[PDB]
Amino acid sequence: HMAWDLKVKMLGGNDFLVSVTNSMTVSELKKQIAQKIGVPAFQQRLAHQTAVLQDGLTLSSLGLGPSSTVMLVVQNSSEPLSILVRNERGHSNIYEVFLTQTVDTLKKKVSQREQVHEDQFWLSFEGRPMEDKELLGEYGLKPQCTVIKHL
Repeated sequence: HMAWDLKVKMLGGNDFLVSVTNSMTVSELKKQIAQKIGVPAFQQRLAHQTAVLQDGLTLSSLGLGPSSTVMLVVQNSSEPLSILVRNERGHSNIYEVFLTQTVDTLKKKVSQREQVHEDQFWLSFEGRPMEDKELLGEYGLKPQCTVIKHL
């Protein structure tokens, strides 16, 4: 699958181009947009002549081509989502979070939900340790993902 450039229209009038392939998912496309412009993936909401693109969807399945324009919309406030947090016992719990929030907020929530103090446990996602000040969206937090609680 030869790589071809794609035209992306950033609401406001600005447009650019990023190289993609016929068999590239929407996640990888938003990642390339993050590398080109700097807006993180979780803030990217994409639309192709008002069709709403979903992560995990081949560009060929959408039929869009190197004369097709995609509208990009940054989501300043994302609607909430649910994630799972295991323990040493492995019992997953449900937590409603916003991707624009800090990990310290989640640490406070689980800190008052299990009584463990903030400075006695640390959270990890996909093996990557979650920083205390970083936004959750910078970890690629999908709905119903599993966040692991340590210590």
